[PDB]
Amino acid sequence: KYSWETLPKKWVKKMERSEHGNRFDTNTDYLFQLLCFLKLHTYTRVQVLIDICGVDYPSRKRRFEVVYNLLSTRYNSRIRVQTSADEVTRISSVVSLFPSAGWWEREVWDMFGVSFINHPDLRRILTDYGFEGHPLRKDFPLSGYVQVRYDDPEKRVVSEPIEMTQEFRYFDFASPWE
Amino acid sequence: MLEFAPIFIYLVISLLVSLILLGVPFLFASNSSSRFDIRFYLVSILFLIFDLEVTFFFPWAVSLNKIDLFGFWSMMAFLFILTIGFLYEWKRGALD
Amino acid sequence: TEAMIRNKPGMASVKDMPLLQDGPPPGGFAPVRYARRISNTGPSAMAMFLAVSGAFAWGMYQVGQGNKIRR
Amino acid sequence: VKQTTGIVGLDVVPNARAVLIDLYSKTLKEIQAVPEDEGYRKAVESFTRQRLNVCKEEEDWEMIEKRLGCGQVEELIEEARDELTLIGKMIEWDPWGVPDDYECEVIENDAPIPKHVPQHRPGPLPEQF
Amino acid sequence: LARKGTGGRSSVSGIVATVFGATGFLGRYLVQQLAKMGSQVLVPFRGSEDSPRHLKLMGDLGQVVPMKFDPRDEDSIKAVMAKANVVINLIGREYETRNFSFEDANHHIAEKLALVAKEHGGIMRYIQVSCLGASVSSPSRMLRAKAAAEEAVLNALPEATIMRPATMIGTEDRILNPWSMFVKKYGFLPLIGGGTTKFQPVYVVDVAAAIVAALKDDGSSMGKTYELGGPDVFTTHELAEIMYDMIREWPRYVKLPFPIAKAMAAPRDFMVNKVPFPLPSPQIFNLDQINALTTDTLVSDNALKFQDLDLVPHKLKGYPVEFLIQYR
Amino acid sequence: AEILGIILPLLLGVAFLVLAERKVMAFVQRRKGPDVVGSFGLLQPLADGLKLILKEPISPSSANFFLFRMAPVATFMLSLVAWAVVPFDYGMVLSDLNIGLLYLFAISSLGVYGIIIAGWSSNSKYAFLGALRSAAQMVSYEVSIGLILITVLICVGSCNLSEIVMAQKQIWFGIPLFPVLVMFFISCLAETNRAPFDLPEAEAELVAGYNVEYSSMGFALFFLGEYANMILMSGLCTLFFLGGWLPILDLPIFKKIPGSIWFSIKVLFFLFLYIWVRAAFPRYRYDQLMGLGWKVFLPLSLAWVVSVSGLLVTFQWL
Amino acid sequence: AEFVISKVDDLMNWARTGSIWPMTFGLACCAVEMMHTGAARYDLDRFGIIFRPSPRQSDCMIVAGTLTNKMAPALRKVYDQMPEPRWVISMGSCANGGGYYHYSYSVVRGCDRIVPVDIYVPGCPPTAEALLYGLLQLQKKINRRKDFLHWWN
Amino acid sequence: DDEEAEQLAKEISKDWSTVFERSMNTLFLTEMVRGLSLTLKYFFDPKVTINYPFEKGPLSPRFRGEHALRRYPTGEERCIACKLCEAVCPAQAITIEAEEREDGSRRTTRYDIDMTKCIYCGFCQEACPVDAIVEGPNFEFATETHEELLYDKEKLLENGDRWETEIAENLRSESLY
Amino acid sequence: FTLNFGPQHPAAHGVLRLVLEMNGEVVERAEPHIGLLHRGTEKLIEYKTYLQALPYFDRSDYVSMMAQEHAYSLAVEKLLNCEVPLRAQYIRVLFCEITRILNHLLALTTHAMDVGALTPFLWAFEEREKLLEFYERVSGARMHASFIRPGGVAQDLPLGLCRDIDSFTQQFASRIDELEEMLTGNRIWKQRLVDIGTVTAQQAKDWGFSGVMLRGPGVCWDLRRAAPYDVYDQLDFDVPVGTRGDCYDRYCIRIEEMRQSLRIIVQCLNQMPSGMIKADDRKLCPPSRCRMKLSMESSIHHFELYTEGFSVPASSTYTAVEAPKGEFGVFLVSNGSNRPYRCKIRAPGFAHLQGLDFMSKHHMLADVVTIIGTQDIVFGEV
Amino acid sequence: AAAAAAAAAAAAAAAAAAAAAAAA
Ligand SMILES: CCCCCCCCCCCCCCCCCC(=O)O[C@@H](COC(=O)CCCCCCCCCCCCCCC)COP(=O)(O)OCCN
Ligand SMILES: NC(=O)C1=CN([C@@H]2O[C@H](COP(=O)(O)OP(=O)(O)OC[C@H]3O[C@@H](n4cnc5c(N)ncnc54)[C@H](OP(=O)(O)O)[C@@H]3O)[C@@H](O)[C@H]2O)C=CC1
Ligand code: SF4
Ligand code: SF4
Ligand code: SF4
Repeated sequence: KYSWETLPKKWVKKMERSEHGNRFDTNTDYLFQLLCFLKLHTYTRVQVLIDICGVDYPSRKRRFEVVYNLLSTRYNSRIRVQTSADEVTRISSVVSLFPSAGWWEREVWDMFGVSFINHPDLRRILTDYGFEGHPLRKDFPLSGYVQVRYDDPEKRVVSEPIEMTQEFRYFDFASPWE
Repeated sequence: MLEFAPIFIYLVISLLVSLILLGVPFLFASNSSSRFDIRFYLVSILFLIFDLEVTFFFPWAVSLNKIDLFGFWSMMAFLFILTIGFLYEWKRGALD
Repeated sequence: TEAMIRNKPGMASVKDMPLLQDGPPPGGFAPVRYARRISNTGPSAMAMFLAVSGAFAWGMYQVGQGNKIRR
Repeated sequence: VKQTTGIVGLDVVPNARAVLIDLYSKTLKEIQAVPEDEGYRKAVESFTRQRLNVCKEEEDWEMIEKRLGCGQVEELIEEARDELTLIGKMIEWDPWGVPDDYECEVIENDAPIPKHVPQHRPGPLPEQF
Repeated sequence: LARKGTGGRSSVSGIVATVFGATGFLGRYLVQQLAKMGSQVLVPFRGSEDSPRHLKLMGDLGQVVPMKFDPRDEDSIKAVMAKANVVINLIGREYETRNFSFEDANHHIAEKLALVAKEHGGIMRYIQVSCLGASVSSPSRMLRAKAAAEEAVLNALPEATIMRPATMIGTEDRILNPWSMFVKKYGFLPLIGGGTTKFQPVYVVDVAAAIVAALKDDGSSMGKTYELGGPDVFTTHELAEIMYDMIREWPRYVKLPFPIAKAMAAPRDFMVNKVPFPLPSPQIFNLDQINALTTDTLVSDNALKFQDLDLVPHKLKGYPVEFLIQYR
Repeated sequence: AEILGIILPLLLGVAFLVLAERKVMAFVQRRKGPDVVGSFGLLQPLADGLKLILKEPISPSSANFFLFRMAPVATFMLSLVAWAVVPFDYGMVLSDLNIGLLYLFAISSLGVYGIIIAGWSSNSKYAFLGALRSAAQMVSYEVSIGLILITVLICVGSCNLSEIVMAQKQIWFGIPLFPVLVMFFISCLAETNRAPFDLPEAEAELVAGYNVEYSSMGFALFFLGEYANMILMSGLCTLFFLGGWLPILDLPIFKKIPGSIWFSIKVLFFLFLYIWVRAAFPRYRYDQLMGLGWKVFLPLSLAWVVSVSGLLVTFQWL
Repeated sequence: AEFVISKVDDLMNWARTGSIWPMTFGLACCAVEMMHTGAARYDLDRFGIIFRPSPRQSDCMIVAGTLTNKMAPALRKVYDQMPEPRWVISMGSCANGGGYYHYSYSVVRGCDRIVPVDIYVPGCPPTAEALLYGLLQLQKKINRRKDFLHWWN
Repeated sequence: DDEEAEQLAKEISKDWSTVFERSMNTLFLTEMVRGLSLTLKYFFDPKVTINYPFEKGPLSPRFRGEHALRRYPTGEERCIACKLCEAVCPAQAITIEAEEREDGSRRTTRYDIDMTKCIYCGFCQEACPVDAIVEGPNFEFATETHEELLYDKEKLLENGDRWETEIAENLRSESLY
Repeated sequence: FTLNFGPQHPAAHGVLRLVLEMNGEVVERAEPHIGLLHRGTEKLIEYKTYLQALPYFDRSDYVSMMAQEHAYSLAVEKLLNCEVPLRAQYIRVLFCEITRILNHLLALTTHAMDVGALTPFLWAFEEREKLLEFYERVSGARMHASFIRPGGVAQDLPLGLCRDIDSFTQQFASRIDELEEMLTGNRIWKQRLVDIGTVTAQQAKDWGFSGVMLRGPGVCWDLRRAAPYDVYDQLDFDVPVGTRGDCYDRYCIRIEEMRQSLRIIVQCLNQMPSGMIKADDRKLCPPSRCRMKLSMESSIHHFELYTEGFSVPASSTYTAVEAPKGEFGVFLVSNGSNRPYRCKIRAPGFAHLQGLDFMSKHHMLADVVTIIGTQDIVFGEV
Repeated sequence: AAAAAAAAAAAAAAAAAAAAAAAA
């Protein structure tokens, strides 16, 4: 792939794949710098941040994995630059390069908790207003912690008490022999 | 004027009718089931002016056989001055 | 199985299985239109102005004659 | 003579060839500030030289497009100016060179993907004209 | 009781209550307590099925089962109290209605529910709710009836708690919401008797919290007539002073001598006479509420207060009166 | 008096116009409108009414009763009093004013008050600015209706509406001044709100655009007012331009020529045109709308007063 | 006798069942199915149902789609400003009960947690006729009101 | 540029008897009278509407409506308690508890589909091995109260016996797929 | 000056909760508020098998249902390497394209009802109630037809569906013409749409529009021509691409894309090979009812595919199709287990509704509903 | 207000497909 020859070797730091869509699992420090490359470059012109997929691996040490997808409307190719930032590592924000990253990074911080550096208006986009907790993590239970909301003598108001529901039935379908 | 008395009583009888239409809902259903938009002053002054000029149109409209071709041209001069005012308002851009 | 679900008595072989499922008839469907066939066969620019202007030319003469009769 | 680029915002430039020559000369001059043994400088030098050459040889914008098969000269100017931005950016936060540890794990999964799945096909070659 | 849960809204509390007065201002807070601590509530309604609709929520899928019943017809009260172990009684009126008289709505019902619960052996706790100072020889026929109700619910059914809530304040109440909407007669508040009345209101949430607290309690609070008074013994004028703090209005009271009021409330007391028309529920001027307003016996004596329920009432300033903001 | 015989049938007319609009505008959309309530939805207006009457208020608020509880009364009384001078047949006008037309103009100039007051008493900045915008629109297409009426007045002798409908015995002013009928209709569409011209009446911005205290009576009275104002402003496109109560004058043997029936047929045509033109056309945005009443229907109205005055002065047709 | 009361209740119920304009809280697809129930084939303007765009004047409120924990206060605030003879219809599984998202943290387990509901149109994507039958059941709920007989106790 | 674009887009239509054509279209609405004419054609055409309670919209035997537990022609609930539908259910609506009945053949003591917590995707009809659970074309079961909408353990889903005459038809016609 | 512009007409744009910071009538910034429709879809899918995950996709975009099941299926075949037949591909496109028509018929005339034209809504919804006679006939549910399963497609068309889709396609050019004659020519339409929400191509690329809002600006970019993911490389159709970018170009595209989708429907009808309906790999496709009952080895797979699942191998792919809203892509990380692992759903309307901030700057407040119109903002995907 | 007004003039309608009409 042409993109790996020109790219500074240090920027594609950790990993690199070659199927199911190619990816440059880079380091969080060289990320927005790597996103600056592949865009505003004559032979690699992405210009289009398709998606920013937070992925949570609890068993890693760098829990999350902020998977930046990238389409190249010019050369008709799609590259998936990734990162790895745990719960308390502010990662560089690429809203300055692709302004679509604004809401995607708001969602990545909301769902997961990967705060974004110098991202203007980094505010919970999806979850409730007084939401405490980050849903799309793994350790966040499906039904939520305190997320039932019912009406009450505090009229015109829906409270936010601790939650109780028919227990979500987790089925252990997974079979041995893989 | 003689025919103004029917509408004179019309105002009061329609007042009564609307008062009944007001009291009908009130009786039933018992216990159990921008700093300033000056364009609104420009539009307003401009309607004032154009309704003044329609007020001047009305007698000229109803009496145009009397004023044969001279009242017509005098009204067309008044209307050319109206049109100059209206073109100064169109170009200056008060109609927006 | 799959030779006991699609029987077709006989057939001597696993091929030639019935295989009757939905599809276009032999010869496809009719050629379906997709373009915009908006017929512009109305009154032209003229004939509409000249109907309006003609109505004004004669109808206003009729307004005049009616004003003469009323007077 | 070009009426308009179909793209909105990419305004047609009449002096396409001249500003392209300017931009490619600027690029060749500015790329000298990166170390020579970096793939980025070999790439920039090579394609900027090719496009500057084909822009100097041909005269019309249409012939520039036809030989240099890279779309439209307005998009070519966008690419060249973005490349100048990148070279003036790369001078800063210089990423050139490889630190001693340099652990880079190339991972290859070769599972074939079924053909009827979005696969980004190459598209027309510069024989489009 | 047989509680299998953690909090409420899906827990169980072994309290399959039948809050007889649930479709009412006190009822909506009591039902919410009983069905937010996770217990069934067999809310019986009297007429329009829209009455207990605001109670189908605040209870999780059958924790609140609104049921239809006729007040004068038994064999229906027995059907409402078929599957029940707690029976609270909030059925009471402050105004005589042409069909149900003061006794037939305050005393002759509480006695009837008492008897038909006694028969249905299994009603562990039967709470009986009557106004504070509802002792015999009280002027207001509502309080004499509500006293006879206590005397007949204790006799016909001993170990039956009797709350004595004083005038209860809160949203959709009958004490503050009539004064407002009469301040909408241009700030004109007709405090009757000159505000010399001394009555102890109480945030209805705390009356409910006491009615449930006598259920969650042990064998005690049985046959012991509490007096759910509240804090800050007020006077009618002083209580009105707090309304005008919430609703932005200027205090413009007037005094009304009791003869003037009883003459102003002399109409709407022909309820038994004007048969072909029901009167519109006298809100502020109620001859019986005025007879009660005369003597300031609405103060908690040495009888059991909230303190005997490990409970302390909220004040009457701030949130427990912030339902008045909707009048500003 | 006999004002009952012109307000009650007009009340029924408005109540059945809500159904006529829903039903016609539905037939346009390939669907039957209100069709279950009555035999053909004929009782649907009574159902809407009897529902709005039986709806408990959201808040009583009978205190503020002189400010905006008589402002809908004012709007409706004006929409109903502009019906006096409207003649339905020869000698069927309630009060033949020799300045009838100017009186209609004045009634509109007071409907402006109706709107402005009923919007100011709604203490909602968005709703009040909406009412002010609606008043400025209703009053900006009033200079154009004014000049259109000056045209149809030049053609006629006097402002007497019975004369304006009697001055068309020879030919309706719809045939020679058809371009004017199109401008009066497209103005009566815009003077009233119910039109391609109803951004202040954009489905949501209308309800939250007239008052805050609805109580149902306010909602019905505004809509009863809008539908009477519509029956009226359609009973003007049929006096002035169409022959008020005049037949085509072919004098058929099958047709005994009733007058009020012809006036009814024509006002039905213009009401059906109100509906049809509400169905088939997008809204004008109130920023192109005000730029259509000044920059389009005022120049094209002024030209018409000079054209129908000229062509009638040169040839002595006056 | 009582017959006059029976007929005045029949009349009030005929009104409230003929013209029942719902504030269609069309959240999600069940609003697209509700739009099909308002569309040409299954008319809702036939049965009098006029989709109001404002909570101020509306007899009903056909909440559809997933009531999110964030759209719960807005739904409650809208329900609190309908005129008292109001009803609520839950349309779709997500609106009536927890639904596909019963165990989602952000989804309330049925609008029956925010507004008191009177007819739950069943089926996660209810057929447009099914929502129409839910409304024809709300019409029954009206025809069983007899509010005058209860005002006379 | 927009200034020059305007100048040129107005110098494209700049020849007499074309300025006149465009003027006439603006002066007398032409595109708009083609809107009114189409609207009228639809005002007079037959109406694609359906007076619902008496005639209902077309469906298909694959239509997924009210869930019904089928039975074998000779009584005996078809629902052997494999719990495959309880497993396949995306919303986990079906709660199945199983007990060897006295006859000895397994059966579900509790088969409760929660219709409110149910997405009507027909996965249960596919997953069930014996076609025990199928969706009856009912779709008209709007309930006044939520508790009724939770379909009880094998008692209300056993009302599919009434719908068997249509469910057996739909299955006999769909089983070819 | 802040204005809480909510859902103007509910039931059309459900939970639209913009907070407009206006300047008189000129909007200075539009701040959309998301989450009012944020069901836990990107979390709930981590908890269910790859089969149970599919019904969420028809519930992601509620006006174009099967396009998202087709984008998910192509993300659990990108991993599974699950070659589907030709008939499955042709049906899958004949319904992805019927869905493009079902969406443009809504997203045009719901937009045209927000602008004010009331009748195109009801004509297009009669058309949509004709196409739901195909959805409801081929799968069962009129809207959420959980029909495009991972391997192939759920079950074959009924024996009379291509004849009916033909009898519909013959009469559908006329319906598009009516939707066009009623809106395209109108001066009240052009005026309401021309030069409204103009997006220069650099902006449509920056903000990741990638839909009918990336072909307005003139960027010729259709992921059916770029990344042909089915018979699309065999089917002939021209992608209409705008030249100005204003909301009147996006409308003209959506009304031509509704004709090219008609071409694709007519092709898929005229060339639909009589082949198997699902992939022959019975460990990714549950065997038919007839086979699993008669064959013991098929019964085992019907049991381990409707309870266990596929257990698609460990990988992570971003499969993006051209859904009607835009490039709907589902980034599907897959732990080896039978349940997905962070099935992230890139949904246009999350990138488009971002564009509302800059699209509707300096446009009048009444235009902010036209922008929301042409973005085809469906909040299920947001 | 100096905000850019929506000028309702433009270029005339010409359906613009992609270059892949006949031979890709
Ligand atoms: C062919 C017959 C037509 C009949 C039409 C009947 C329609 C009646 C119902 C209402 C229709 C829809 C209303 C639409 C409102 C908006 C109309 C409008 O203003 O359109 C344009 C103006 O239209 C009108 O004003 C129409 C009024 C016609 C009046 C007469 C015009 C000239 C008459 C010439 C007479 C010739 C003879 C006279 C001398 C002999 C505005 O310009 P624009 O912005 O659309 O585009 C150009 C921008 N510069
Ligand atoms: N409100 C106050 O300020 C005070 C009240 N109390 C007592 O608290 C209790 C509840 O108060 P609150 O809810 O405000 O009272 P309400 O007057 O609002 O009535 C509450 C309940 O009583 C029912 N009820 C009343 N009379 C009858 C009757 N004749 N037949 C059947 N049901 C009847 C009502 O049924 P329906 O709604 O159908 O009429 C409703 O369910 C009563 O005992 C009351 O006297 C104590 C202190 C003062
Ligand atoms: S219940 Fe089903 S159809 Fe209704 S909104 Fe929820 S997912 Fe959509
Ligand atoms: S359709 Fe069947 S499997 Fe799917 S959610 Fe409903 S009950 Fe469960
Ligand atoms: S319904 Fe089907 S899947 Fe469910 S227990 Fe019965 S046989 Fe098994």
